This record gives sequence, structure tokens and C-alpha cells, in this order.
Amino acid sequence: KIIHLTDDSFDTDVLKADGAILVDFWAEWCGPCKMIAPILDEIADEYQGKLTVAKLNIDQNPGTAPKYGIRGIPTLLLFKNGEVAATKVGALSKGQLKEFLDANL
Amino acid sequence: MIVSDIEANALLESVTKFHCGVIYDYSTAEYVSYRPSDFGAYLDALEAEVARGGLIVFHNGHKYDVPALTKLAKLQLNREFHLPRENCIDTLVLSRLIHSNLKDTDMGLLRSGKLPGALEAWGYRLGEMKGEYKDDFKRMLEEQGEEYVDGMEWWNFNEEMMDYNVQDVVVTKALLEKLLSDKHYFPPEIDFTDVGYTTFWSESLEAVDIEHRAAWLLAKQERNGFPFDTKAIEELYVELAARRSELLRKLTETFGSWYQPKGGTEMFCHPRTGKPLPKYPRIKTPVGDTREYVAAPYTPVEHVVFNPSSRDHIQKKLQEAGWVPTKYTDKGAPVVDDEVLEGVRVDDPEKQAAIDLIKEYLMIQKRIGQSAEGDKAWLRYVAEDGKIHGSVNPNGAVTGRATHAFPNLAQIPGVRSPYGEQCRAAFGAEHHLDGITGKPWVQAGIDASGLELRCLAHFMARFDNGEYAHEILNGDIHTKNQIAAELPTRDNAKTFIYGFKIGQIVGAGKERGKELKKKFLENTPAIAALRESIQQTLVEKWKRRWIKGLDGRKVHVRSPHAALNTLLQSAGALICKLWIIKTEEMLVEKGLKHGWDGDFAYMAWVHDEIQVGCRTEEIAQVVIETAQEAMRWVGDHWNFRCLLDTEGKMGPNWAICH
DNA sequence: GGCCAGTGCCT
DNA sequence: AGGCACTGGC
Ligand SMILES: Nc1ncnc2c1ncn2[C@H]1CC[C@@H](COP(=O)(O)OP(=O)(O)OP(=O)(O)O)O1
Ligand SMILES: [Mg+2]
Repeated sequence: KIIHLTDDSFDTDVLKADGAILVDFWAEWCGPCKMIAPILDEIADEYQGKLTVAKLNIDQNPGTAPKYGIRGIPTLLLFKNGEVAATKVGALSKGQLKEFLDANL
Repeated sequence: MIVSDIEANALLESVTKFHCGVIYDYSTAEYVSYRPSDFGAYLDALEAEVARGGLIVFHNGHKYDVPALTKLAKLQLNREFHLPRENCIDTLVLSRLIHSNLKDTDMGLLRSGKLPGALEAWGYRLGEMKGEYKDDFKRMLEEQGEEYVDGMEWWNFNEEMMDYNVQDVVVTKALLEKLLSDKHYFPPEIDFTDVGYTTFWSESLEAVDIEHRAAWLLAKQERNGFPFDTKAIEELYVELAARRSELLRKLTETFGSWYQPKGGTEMFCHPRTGKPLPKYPRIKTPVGDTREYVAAPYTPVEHVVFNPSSRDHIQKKLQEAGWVPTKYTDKGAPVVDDEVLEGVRVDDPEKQAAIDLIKEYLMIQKRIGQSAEGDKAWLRYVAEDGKIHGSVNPNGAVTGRATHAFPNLAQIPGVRSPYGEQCRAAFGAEHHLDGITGKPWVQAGIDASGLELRCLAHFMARFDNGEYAHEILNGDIHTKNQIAAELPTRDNAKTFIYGFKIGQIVGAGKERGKELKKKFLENTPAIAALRESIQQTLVEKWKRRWIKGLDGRKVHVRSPHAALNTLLQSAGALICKLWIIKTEEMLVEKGLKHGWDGDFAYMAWVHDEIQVGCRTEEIAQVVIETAQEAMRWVGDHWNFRCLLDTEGKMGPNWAICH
């Protein structure tokens, strides 16, 4: 269902996805990150075809994140071809997210 | 006798204006105040006691009021003023030989909020007493619009100052008495506030003399300085700052950065419940559109680069490598000293390789800090005259040992230590070009041979009747030890003894260690004899919570098990204190003048050794020999049962003289 | 800054 | 054992 990126996988997986990938930097120690967790999971199914959801832990992949000035988590980026389309840090509701997305998707 | 004190415009090293001087002559019972104009008179007054062959009492005057007057005398009046040691008393010196067990703030150069134990009465009442004058002045002017300036409370003389002056002396005379009152160091039958210097000195416990002469000499050494090679060290600082820069890079590569939670205010609360789960990293719930957040918690984190200096990072990264921390600290953390680091064994090859680079990176730092970047770094402490005047406390130990500081020149890495060849080479006579001839001086390093093992010999002769004494000299000592304790190698015995972690030192870790002490303190009943005789004179649950030192002084003792070392460290301590005193003295009773402008100069004294500076190789060799007699003297003088000795060495710097 | 913790340098 | 003091972390 949901994509599980890696430092080495990130490029050819999100960057050249051509489609829209909402990358989610996270860590098993952040409460909020564990919160938005299931949200994004269902977001993935209720958006199959139009949106691709890819999670990337920053404890396991410390190289990637430090490039988007990540200063918080779950920092969310909606990738739309090479560059960041939109950024949002926090646990947006199962409805708040569907609003932050659509208004961009 | 008289009890004076003076207020100048600055510390010795920068003082240039006498502000006032109070005095309380004991034969008059008066307090004659001298003002800035009276300076010359002040000098006359003191110079008067010396004529009577009287005694002048100062509080820390040995290291200041006294040499600061010699300075100011030439300066302000083009006068040659020189109070002779013999007529000077120093309540600080004394208060350090009587209150040996407490602790001082060093006259207000350290915060007592971090200093343990109990603070004295006048001590805290003469040291902090300086700040009482600051605020008293600051206030009286911090209200009159005039903004307090850095330290303008001392730029110019005034009445407030003239007052705090006069009070200084009273507290001083007050102290002076509470000290002379001590029947252990001063016999009640005499009243020293009424004797001449020659009577004060002889008619009192020997420590009082040995301490003052020392306090006076080392104060001379301090003022001398230690020619320090700024260049050679600035040179090293670049070589290290560099080797650092690499090891860092080479590492930061092997150990990437990472994120850590930092900055969360509130506490993550269960989605349903609402419990303030602590274990979980604090978050920040704020607002919310190019909005950054929503009202939707989030843990604020920081990006942190591996830091070889951080013993934490070293534990982190190395643990994720598969290291299983054995030794931890009574604070819930793993011991990461070089010891364990040496032992750590992970699987990733590149990584275990980097353990040896941290070990070295940590050390490179112990050097860059001690020499260049630290607060008491050499490079920060070098004087304009190209010498480092580290301070020396001729006591402050408890056994008699001095304490060095600012910077501490008794912890320069030795030559048997990474870069301990370049550091030592930067402290040397050879770095001082003569005043006239303009030619480099020569250094003379003299040190006491086996002073330790010997203090034991002597003390355990009242049992061995010359055994170890003779062994240590007319034969061999260590093999007897090596045989004493059932041990394998001699060098092992050299450690076993000079260190009494024992069992370990031989192989095992407990039983064999706590078995050797048995066979050793069994085939050598003399050390066993000593040990017993002491417990007998202290234990009964105390009788005398102290011990008597070679000169007479009381030498407090922390614990029954420390009893013997105490007794031993002290003996060798005083032995040297007295030694460097005689040495210089003798060098004078021969014809040489102490000082840079003279023939020789004391540069350093690290327990059982001294680094004298000589103007000519000739003089240099005499000192080396003068140092000999002196020691031998100290021997007969204290009826030592084991001939003591010294070994000389001549050279350009501390590095080649050891 | 002021302050402990964990360490390492000398004899 | 007796001291001083550097760096990291709060
Ligand atoms: N662990 C130690 N702690 C303190 N001082 C020590 C320690 N080990 C040795 N020493 C002292 C003893 C005298 C000094 C130099 O030792 P060194 O081994 O050169 O002389 P030594 O008298 O033991 O033997 P020798 O002169 O025959 O070689 O260092
Ligand atoms: Mg004073």
C-alpha cells in the first residue's frame, strides 16, 4: 500500500516519480509522527491513482532529510516533480489532511 | 611588632599607585593612617621596625603588600625599599599552617558556592571583604547618575577606601592573635606580639619558620617566571588544530549526523486518554494557507553532527555498532574512558578503526586545551616579558605539598606522552636571553631520588634497624620487594610498591591482589610494624585525628587506611620544601644572586624536583652540586635514618632536563 | 555565566 | 594517593 523509501531509494522513487508523492519524514520516537501515521495510511488508499504516499524514517535514513531544512516532525512535503510543492509540519486530521492535499491535489 | 596593610591601584602584576597604608604598632596601641602623600612616611614607619629588629605582620603580604611596595617604592619615589624576610610575618601563610583542614577562596579568586566543607571566619571575612568595598562604592555612585565603570573602585584613593583599609588591619591583628594563641605552634610562656624577629622565629615551632621562608621563596619564583616559547607552542597549536580538523572530517564521515528531540514544551497526551506520557519526547501544540502548522502536535527536533569530544555521541554511535557496555556509572551511564575504548570491539571494520581515531581525537583535545584554547591555557597566560608566572600555593595540600595553578605548571604532559616532548621543550632557561650579554641562559633540573621509598625506609627503621634503609642504598631494593611479595617480574614489583587495582596489575583482579599484600606484608614485617604502630597512635573512635610532621606541624589525617601514605607523603613533602629553601640559601651564602639580573633564578618546583635557571653553565653546575649538599643537610637536620640524595642534569629546557 | 559529570595530566 | 582543569550538557 504505502511506500517505504530509503536514503538510496529516495531519488529515483520520489524525485522522478513524475506523479505526486507526499513524503513523510518521521521517527518511532515522535508521538505526533505516530499519530499522523494511520491517517496517511488511509490517505494512501482513499487516494490511490491520483496520489502516492511514501514514508521515510529519518533515524534509519539520516542523509535525506537534512536538505529540506527539516526542523520538525512529522514534516510533510507534497512532491510534485523534482521540487517541493508544499510543506506542513504536524498531525493534520484525517480530514485536515484531505483538505491540505486536495487544495494542492 | 606591627600589623600593616596597603591599598594599591591594581594587582601586583600591574600596580603603579600606592593609595594608603594603615598600621597598628603593638608598642603604641595606635592606628596611624598614612595617605597617598604619606606613602614615603609609611615606608619610613616600616623601615623603622626593621631598625628595631622588630616584626612586620601582613595578610598575604609575602606575595603582595611586600613585593608591591618594593615595586611602588622605586616607581613613585625612585626609592630602594626592601623589607628582609626575617622581619616579616604573613597571617595567610600562618592561617594555612593552622587551618590545614578547612578551605579558602584564595582571597576572592574563586566562588565558595562550589567549594566543599566549612569556610573560616576572618577568611571569608577578609577575602569577600573586598567586594564589600565594591558595592559600598558602586552604590554610593550607582545612584548619582555615574554609571559604574568596569572596576573604577580602585582607580583613585578616597576615604571609603581609607576606611576599609583601617578595618583590614584590625581583622588582621584579630587573626594574627587567634593564630599565635595556638599552643601547638606557639608556646604560651612567650608573647610573640612582644618579641623580636630572632625570638619569634627560634622560640616557635619549626613549621612557622620553614613555611614563611618557603612562602617567601616561591613568591620569588612566581615573580621570576618560566621562560616560555610562545612561538614553539603557537607552532604546535597549528599542528594540532590541523590534525584535529582531519580526524574530525575523517570521522564525521564514518559517523553521520542524526536527529534528536529538542524544544518541546507540552507533553504528548494520549489520543484518547490524555495522560502526560513523559518517556515520549516533548512536543509543541500551537494557528492553522501556506501555514506551517495546524490546531496538531509535533516534536521539534535538532540536527546534530557527531562530535568526537562528546562522550555521549561516542557511546551512542559505538553502541549501535553492537558494543555491549560493561562498566557503567552510578548515574546510569557507560564509562567511556580510553580504557574501555581500547577494549571496545564492534564488527564493522571501518568503525572499529574509528575508535582508535577518537581515542587520538580526544587526546589531541587534551593538548589543544591545555596549551591554546583552554581558560588557563599557556598561550593566554604568557606575560609581556615572555614568561609564564603560574601561581604556587606553598601549602593548600594538607600534607605539605604545594598546589600549582593559573596555569597549573605541575601537570605539563611529560616527555613520555604524545606531544609531551614539544610542551616540555617550550619551558626552559634557553628561552630567556640574558639582560646584558643577550645570550641564552642554561637550565638546571635537580630532583630527589626515591624520596618516596626512602621516607618509608627511615620510618620503618625503628623496626628494620637499617634493613630497607641499607637495601635501598648499598645494594638493591626492588628485587627484595619482588621477592617480598610472591611476584614474577621486577618491573611488576616497581609498580606494586610505588602504588600502595593490585590484582589486576599482576593479572587477576581480586584474590591474587588481596593475597599479595599478604605475602608482601608478611615477608616484610617492618612495613607491617609501621602500619600497626600508627593505628596504635590514632585509633582507640579517635584519639589524635592527626599526625606530627618532620618539622613539628600537625598533619591531619582523613582515614585510618590513609594513615601511612599521609605520614609518608608529608615526610617527603617537607623534606623538599626544606630542601629548596636550604639550596637557594646556600647558593647565596656562596656568592650568587637570585633573580634574572643575577646569576640564577628559580623557575619551577614540582614536588620532588626543581628547575633552576642559571646564567652560565658554570653556575649551573654549582647549583646542581649545591642542591646536593642542601639535601644531605636536610638529612642530618632531621636525623633521617636513610641517606637522601638528588640527581642533577643540565640543559636548555624542561624537556632535556628530565 | 554558574554548575555537576566524567576524565586525564602531573608528581 | 594529592592536586588542577578541559569539554559537554543542562
Ligand atoms: N606508580 C608510581 N607512582 C609514583 N611514582 C612512581 C611510580 N612508579 C615509579 N615511581 C617513581 C620511583 C622513582 C621514579 C623513577 O622511577 P625509576 O624506575 O626510574 O627508578 P627506580 O628507583 O624504580 O629504579 P632504577 O633507578 O634502578 O631504574 O618514579
Ligand atoms: Mg591585603
